[PDB]
Amino acid sequence: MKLQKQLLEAVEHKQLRPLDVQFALTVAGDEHPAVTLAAALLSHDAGEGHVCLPLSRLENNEASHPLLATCVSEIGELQNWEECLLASQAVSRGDEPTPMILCGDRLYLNRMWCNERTVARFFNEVNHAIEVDEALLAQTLDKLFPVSDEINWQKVAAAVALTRRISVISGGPGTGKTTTVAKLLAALIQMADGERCRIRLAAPTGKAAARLTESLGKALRQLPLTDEQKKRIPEDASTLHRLLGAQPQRLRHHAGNPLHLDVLVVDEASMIDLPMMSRLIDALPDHARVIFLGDRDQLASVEAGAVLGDICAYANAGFTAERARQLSRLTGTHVPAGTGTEAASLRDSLCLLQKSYRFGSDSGIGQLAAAINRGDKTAVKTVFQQDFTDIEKRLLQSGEDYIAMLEEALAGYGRYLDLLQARAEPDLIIQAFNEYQLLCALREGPFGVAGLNERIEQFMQQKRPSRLPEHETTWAMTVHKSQGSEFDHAALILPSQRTPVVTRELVYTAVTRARRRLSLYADERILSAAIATRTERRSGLAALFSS
Amino acid sequence: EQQLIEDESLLRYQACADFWRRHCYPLPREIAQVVFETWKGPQALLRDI
Amino acid sequence: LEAQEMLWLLQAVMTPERENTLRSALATSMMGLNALDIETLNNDEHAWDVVVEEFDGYRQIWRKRGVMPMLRALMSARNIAENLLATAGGERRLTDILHISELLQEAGTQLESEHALVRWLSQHILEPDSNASSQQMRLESDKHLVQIVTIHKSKGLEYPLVWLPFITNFRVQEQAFYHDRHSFEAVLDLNAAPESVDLAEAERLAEDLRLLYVALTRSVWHCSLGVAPLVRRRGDKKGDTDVHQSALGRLLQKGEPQDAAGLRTCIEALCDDDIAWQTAQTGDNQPWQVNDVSTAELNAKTLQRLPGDNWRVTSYSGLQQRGHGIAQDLMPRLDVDAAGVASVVEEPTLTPHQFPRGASPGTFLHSLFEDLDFTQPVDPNWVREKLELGGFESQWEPVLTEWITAVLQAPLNETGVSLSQLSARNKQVEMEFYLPISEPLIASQLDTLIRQFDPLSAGCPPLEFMQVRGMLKGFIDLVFRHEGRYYLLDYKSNWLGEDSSAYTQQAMAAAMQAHRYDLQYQLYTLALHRYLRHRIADYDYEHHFGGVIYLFLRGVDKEHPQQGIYTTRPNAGLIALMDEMFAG
Amino acid sequence: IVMVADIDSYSPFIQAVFGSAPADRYLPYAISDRRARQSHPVLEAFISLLSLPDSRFVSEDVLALLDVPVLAARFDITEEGLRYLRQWVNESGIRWGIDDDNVRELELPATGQHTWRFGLTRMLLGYAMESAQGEWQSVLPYDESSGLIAELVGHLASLLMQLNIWRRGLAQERPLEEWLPVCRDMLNAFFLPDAETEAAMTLIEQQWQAIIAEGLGAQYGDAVPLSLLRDELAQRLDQERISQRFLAGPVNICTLMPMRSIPFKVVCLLGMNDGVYPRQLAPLGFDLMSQKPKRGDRSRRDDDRYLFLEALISAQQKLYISYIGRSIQDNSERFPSVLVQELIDYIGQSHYLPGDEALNCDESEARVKAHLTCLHTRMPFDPQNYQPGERQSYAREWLPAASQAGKAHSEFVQPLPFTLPETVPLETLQRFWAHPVRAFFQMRLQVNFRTEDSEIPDTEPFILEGLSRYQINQQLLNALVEQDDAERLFRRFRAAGDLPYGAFGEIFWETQCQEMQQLADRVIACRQPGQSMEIDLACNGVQITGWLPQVQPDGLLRWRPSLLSVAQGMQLWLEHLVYCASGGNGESRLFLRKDGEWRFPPLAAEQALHYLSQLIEGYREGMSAPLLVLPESGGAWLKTCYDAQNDAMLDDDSTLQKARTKFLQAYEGNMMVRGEGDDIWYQRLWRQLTPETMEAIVEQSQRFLLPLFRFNQ
Amino acid sequence: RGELGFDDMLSRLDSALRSESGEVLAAAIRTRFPVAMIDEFQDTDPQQYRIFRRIWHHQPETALLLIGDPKQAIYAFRGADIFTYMKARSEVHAHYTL
DNA sequence: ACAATGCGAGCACTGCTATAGCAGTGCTCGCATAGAA
Ligand SMILES: [Ca+2]
Repeated sequence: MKLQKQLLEAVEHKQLRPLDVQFALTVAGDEHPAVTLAAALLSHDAGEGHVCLPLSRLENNEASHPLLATCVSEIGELQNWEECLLASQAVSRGDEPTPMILCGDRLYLNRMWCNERTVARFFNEVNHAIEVDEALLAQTLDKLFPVSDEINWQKVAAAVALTRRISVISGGPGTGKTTTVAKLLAALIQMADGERCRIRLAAPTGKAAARLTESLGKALRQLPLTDEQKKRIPEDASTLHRLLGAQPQRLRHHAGNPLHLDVLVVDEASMIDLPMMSRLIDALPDHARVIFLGDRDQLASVEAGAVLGDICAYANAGFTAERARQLSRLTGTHVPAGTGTEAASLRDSLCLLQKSYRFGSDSGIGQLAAAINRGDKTAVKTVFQQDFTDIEKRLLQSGEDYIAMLEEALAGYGRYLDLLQARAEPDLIIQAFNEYQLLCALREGPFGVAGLNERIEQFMQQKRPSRLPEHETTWAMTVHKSQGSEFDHAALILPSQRTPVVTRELVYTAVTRARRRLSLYADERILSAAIATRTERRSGLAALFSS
Repeated sequence: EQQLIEDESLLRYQACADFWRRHCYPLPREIAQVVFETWKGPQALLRDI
Repeated sequence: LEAQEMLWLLQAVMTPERENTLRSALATSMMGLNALDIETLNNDEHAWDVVVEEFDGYRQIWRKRGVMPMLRALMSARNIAENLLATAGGERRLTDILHISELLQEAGTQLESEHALVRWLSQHILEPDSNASSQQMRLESDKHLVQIVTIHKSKGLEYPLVWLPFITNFRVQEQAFYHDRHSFEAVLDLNAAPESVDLAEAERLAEDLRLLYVALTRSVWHCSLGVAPLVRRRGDKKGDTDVHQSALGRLLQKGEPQDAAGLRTCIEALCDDDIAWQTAQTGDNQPWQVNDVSTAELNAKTLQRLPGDNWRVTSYSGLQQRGHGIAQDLMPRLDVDAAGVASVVEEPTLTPHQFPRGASPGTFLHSLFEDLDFTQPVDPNWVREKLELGGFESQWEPVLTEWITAVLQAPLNETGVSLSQLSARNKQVEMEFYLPISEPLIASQLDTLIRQFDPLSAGCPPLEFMQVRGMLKGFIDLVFRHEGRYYLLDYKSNWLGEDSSAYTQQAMAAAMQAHRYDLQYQLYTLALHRYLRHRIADYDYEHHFGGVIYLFLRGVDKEHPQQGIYTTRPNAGLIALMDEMFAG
Repeated sequence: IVMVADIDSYSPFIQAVFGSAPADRYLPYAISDRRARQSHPVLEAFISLLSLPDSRFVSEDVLALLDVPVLAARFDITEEGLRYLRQWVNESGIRWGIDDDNVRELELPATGQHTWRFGLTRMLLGYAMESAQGEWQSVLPYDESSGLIAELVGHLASLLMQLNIWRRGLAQERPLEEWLPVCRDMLNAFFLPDAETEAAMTLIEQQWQAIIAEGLGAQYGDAVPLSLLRDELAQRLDQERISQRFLAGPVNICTLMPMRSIPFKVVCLLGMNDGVYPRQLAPLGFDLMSQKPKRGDRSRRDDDRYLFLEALISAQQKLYISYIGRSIQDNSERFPSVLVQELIDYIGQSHYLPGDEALNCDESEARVKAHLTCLHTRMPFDPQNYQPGERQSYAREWLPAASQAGKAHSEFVQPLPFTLPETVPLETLQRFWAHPVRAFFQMRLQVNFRTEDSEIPDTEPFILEGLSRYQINQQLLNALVEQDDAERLFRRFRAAGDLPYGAFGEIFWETQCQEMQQLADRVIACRQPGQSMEIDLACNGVQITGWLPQVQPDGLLRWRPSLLSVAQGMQLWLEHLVYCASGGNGESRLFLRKDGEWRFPPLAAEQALHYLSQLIEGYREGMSAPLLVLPESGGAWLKTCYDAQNDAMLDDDSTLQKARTKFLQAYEGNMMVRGEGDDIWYQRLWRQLTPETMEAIVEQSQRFLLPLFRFNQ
Repeated sequence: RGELGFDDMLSRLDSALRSESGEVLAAAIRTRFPVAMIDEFQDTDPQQYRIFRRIWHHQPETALLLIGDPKQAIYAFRGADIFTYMKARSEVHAHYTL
């Protein structure tokens, strides 16, 4: 033996693919079986998206976690895990060229540990745009933003984005994030004395890229800016994956190459993962300015391999005293600074926007979305209260009420189902499908996709690039795949009782999918539980920002 | 039951190279270079024999 | 250049989806398209898909009949052959394309994937010159082409007139390989010893003359060769003309070297009636000023017959959809009724449900009962030995030795009947029958009566086969007699369907229609009918039959009867109409 | 019924031609008597795996195993994925043996490189840690396998392991009984059973068990070496014949089987050539029985000859006899099997045509044999096959070509209207030249006769040449120009396996360093570290954009590890005008190998714009139709006639002929380096160079390539 | 590999007639073919001629008809040794021309 | 989204030392480099 048998069997019982077990064997194999398994699991988690492997999820906790706590070789709790790994030279703290690094109590695949550092290096090098003269800036700002009487957060977002090289703007679907970037650059153009200001728009997906322009063009057309209102954004739609040319695969860009621009604005950033970033950042001319946009609480900012989540964490820290004062200087409004911890270049260029003022409410989808972003009591009495009838519709799913859901489910797709029957065969069936959509946390099961598709296709009997439809056995989509997509009506189906897959950000992104009606088939135990859990987060990006 | 071989033209190159590997690889620089100035590779050795 | 072009074509055929590779295919000189054609065809989206469809058909022709049939199908449409032949040097290009096809055809029947062939091409285009089988086929018209051959290929050959344009060259031997003039041995002086090189250089023209002899020897009426005051030595024309160093020069200048003009004088020396020279009178007149004539008054016979009927010999295969292609050929008695893979159903307590699934193991089971002693008990050693040889693990003997018996002493229908009660004399294993079938057997026509008499065939999807005239093969696992009647037994190893619950009188009658085994019944019995009637001189159905037993080996316990086993008794009135259904 | 000597070597063809016109022309067929082996993928495939313990594991060989569906499927490998693995294997440096022990077992010097374990390691080592970061364990990571695609590496790395488990499992000799499970185990380990294959596989297991049981029966003590069994499994498999379709779906193509003389209305015999039909094989020589014959005895000779008789006897209505009359190569004549000779000879000696009743025995005979004998044509589209009478072909398919009713390919170049836009990335002018014809194909009508599957080195690297050495000279150069550490590069290059072995590798490198240094020094000697520049010129009603790298205040300084070329001068000439136009007054040099150089004098922003136009002009016409201009051939003829003195373009018949030499010399190169003409792009325009289009090439390539010479140095 | 080429084919035959057990082989063949006609002889090689004489040279009851033309021996490059012919020319005294 | 050698000529030029002949250093350039059981 060597350990081989145990591992190879793990593939038989599909509990870690071949790449994982092979990688472990060729890199360790002739070393304490521990290091061998470690690499097998590391490469495992990695496959799932996790950037690193916490020594903790590897210290007696996996006796109830990864199914490979089975051992004759695992010499006790071994404690010296840090010691045992570093001992074998398939792992190092970072010095020698090692496939596996051990920084902090995290075990990374080199490529990862580097990608991370490169990320942290980017948010602790963010120099200040000397383009001060607050005098003018404050003007161009007071003019673009009128109702700044009451602390206008979008006006600060801009101010923060115009006085920094790197900045991120986090906001819900119900914020003027779209138009805030509009004036943001409108003033950027304006304060560009002579010339040489190339602004190129982007997004990880072609779908967002799409909107950016047809919206940045809309809200940009309007307002005051004709001083040659045409060195505008090329309205040119780039996949965050073209600029930095990829070719069937390396990239034409890195540390001296493309990114022919001084100002970059990536949207749907909440969908940028560790790998992409890292390169984009170095590939960015030291003379360029990046403006990230997205929603911090979107399941996409927290799912394995994400970052926008971690990056925007230090927001709740508030600005530094001096920055809070400077921004409040640029905007005719005072700017708080709740507790001066540190991340400086970060905290001072982070900025989350909030919905503004309008009598009445944002009710229904609104209230739910907000409370979901925090406490129970809140989340509880908005459902019962007034029965937002249209907007919210919480229904008890457990036992035989599953067949109750199945009904008001075929009911939702009502419009869709009728176009087929009425044989109205044009493309209105397409627009008809995006009117109603089921959402579930799992991929397989009584709930989940594979499972919900069957039990439902059965009811319409007893009664009757990517994400682009025509039944990929969709009908019921994972909150995940639904990202960047929105439907008029939307119903959420959570597991009966279990799974950590059902976290806050998942519920949140699900709710934010609906435009009008939002059905949520769950239990005031699972819902209230999810409401309290918060998608675990791998990484050292949290630490690399605290040095 | 003999099988009529066809290769050879290849079997021969392979052989000429097995000769170059076990005979030239283990050589120490001073010698290796001499050989090099006589022929650069197994390919060249064959075109001669 | 054609080989490359064809390859691009096979890539288009192999995927007309990808807009590029296809265009690329169409761009090939072989397709005879224009620059204009390419253009327009790019700016007209409907005419593009047109082509795509066209190729998607060719892939179809490829998957079904092969490459040759596909390529020829391609050419016939784009009228390739006819056009190429009319395009200067086209005939050569055609024969080569046809050739490739003949080779692309061989290669086909040696790989089971089209892509595997494409691959096959690349390599050959990259690393060629292999056999003489991939050598170029000469054209049947060349028998009217001035022939340019080598002194060597010419030995033995005869020619009316011959020309030796470069018969003066020589090329001095530098490699010191000579034969010792005393011992007549091949010596290799690994040292350029002038003495030995001198010797070799001698043997050189000693062979050149020998070649010269053969060259002049080839012509019948006349032969004219080219001579010149050749000079290799970089010695500034010092009355050199090392012509004397060539076989022909050596004979003209009788050995001794000569002046440039010295040659011209030696030639004149001998030169009358048969010999005569001239000066290298160059010339020009591009024309071979030949014209042509032609009258293509042809046509191809067209047969006035028609396909009509098709005589085949089917066998309850008019059912089972293919995949068994070549399968029922390599193993005539393979457990064709089983197939698939196995996974994590290994539960640490071996049972008949965990016994390796598939055809290879299924036939192993069938095997056991091919010659067993139902009468006496199941010897474990015979079982241990059966698995040992079959490649299985010995640790299956208990489960198996207990499994077999359980099925033996299993009560068939009612009064007694149990395999173990059957002695040799009342058993006939693996009966092979042939039921002639005249008057086309229409799938629909048979579905009707099969319905009325059988409640099982009530699940009427049937008629999944098409008209067939001929014979009807069929093997019967077992036919025995309980001193009164004859029966039909078919051991059927199937399921991976977990346990017991799947081998209930319901589950069984389900898989029955699932695999439409019901047909097997009616057919098989119809055969036993015909046979028994034939043998038993004056026999009656309901007095001699009363049979039909299906044993789904698995899910059969010592004390859970009616589970695993299934029984049916043909309507007798069905067999009646079914029999005459054959010959009316 | 059609019978042939060897039904195996006729099968391809039988299938081929019976693949004809669906309707009308078609008639079903069934081949029988073929061998199991010669007619089933998996068969020879398994027999192959049974040879692992002897294999060298050459690259192409293992990958060959993947072309077998069932084997690939068994390792979750798709035709999609194979294409990557196939590339990585080549690029990672794999080509030899599986292990190191595999190498030593071959009494060879374990280099620890180019074996599979190496190549795989470089791949998994790449899965993580990227190419840079340096060599891990004397191994340099291979990044092409880094993304989710890195998942494939797991599958391949998983196969070779299985192959190795077994290559070592099947190594030692075992007692007969122990080999029993081996066949079954292997099949499950490398094959995910199809349906057809489920059958073929069962056959393997049968013979395997058979061969072993039989040996056990005779109670064989001593152990058995695999070879013994494989070699037997092979033979059996070679004799097991498939002929289940013998009498169902009509027309039976087969061989002459002894003891199976059935009567047929029609009997056809093909390939009845001398040395081919009366099938031979000489008795063992030590088969006593064959020297002293007796009435009961039997031999093939006798069996076959009496077979030919059974045919004639069994042919009720028509006897068809055919043989090959000449090999389609040396065209020498072949002969009919003596048996066939004995038949027509008898026919002719006992028959006479109606006409000839009073002439002669021999004479009447001839006419008869000649009358029944029918000499066929070489090609199916030969018109003789379409006149009236004896066997007019039933294949209209060929008719048109038989009647020379073709329409010769129409001249490929048809001017295509072109609309000169505004704003052409500098790149499109750079990529247009450096070969324009290509540009018309790739640019104007998206035609890229892409060529990639590229030969995998059937061996490790002993020598560096062509494209590789260049690529290596590129980094070594740059590294020496950046006055960086060449030692780093080396190690990296070696860790990838791109360099010859040790002492020889150290030598290779050392001598390249010497040539690259000489080059770099010429760069360093006048390299004034400058920076990027942007292009946005206005020329005769046209714009342009681009990133001219390292632009020095001197101007432009470029260098490359290759020889001088006109195509390369043009490149820099364009990069220059744009530079001169964009303002910046300076110079521009391109340092090449062998001290070559292309140096251009500063131009006045005005005239720069003047030439940047003509180049811009060519791209225009170039987009309408193939703008000739062969930078090398033309550049040659153009360089032989030009003169630095008085900008003297020579016309004298002395050089006008030397030039025509330099030209053809470049168009069609040596037996070593090989001509500009030798190029698909040009090939599709014309296969042979006509003195006409040659002119067009000069006139045209002179019209654009002249400024290059009028200004160099 | 268990394979055999052509050079080997007529080579292994030359060794056999050389070895001790070379007589049972010489005689065996000799009987089967008491008189043999070798054509295109001017192209033989030492290996061939050896086998030939080792079987028929100086042997009553047998005849070796060697026919070809030395003036046409042009296959040196494949191993046709004109010298081994002249050697054979020396050993057999009976000469004839057409 | 990328190119073979090697050998002497050939002639230009540079010391010597009994303007001419012999020699030697050098760089450029044209020339010749298989056959088919
Ligand atoms: Ca059966």
